[PDB]
Amino acid sequence: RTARAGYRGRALDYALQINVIEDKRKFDIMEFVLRLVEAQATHFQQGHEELSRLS
Amino acid sequence: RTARAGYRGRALDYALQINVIEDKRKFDIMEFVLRLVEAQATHFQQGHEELSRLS
Repeated sequence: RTARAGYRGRALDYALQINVIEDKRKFDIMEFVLRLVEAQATHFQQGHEELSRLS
Repeated sequence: RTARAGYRGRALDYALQINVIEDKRKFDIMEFVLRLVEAQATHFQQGHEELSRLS
């Protein structure tokens, strides 16, 4: 009665944290390629902002 | 007489190369830098072109 109740208790958490990582996994890697190329656009704009003076 | 005469011509041939060297030193070192900075600027322009559509 202890095992069956606390195993039911546990199957819900395990269902919850699995359901969380499914959503989370896409969003963080997409955010990571997004924040990466922001810094790229920002690094390349710094060398383009002075391209006119340098020419 | 022929030793003194030969010292003088050989002194003119050193004197001429010493003008040639002074411009050679100038334009290779001035050009080396001027190529580096332009090509450096260029990778940032090409970057920025994309990376602003990607932004």
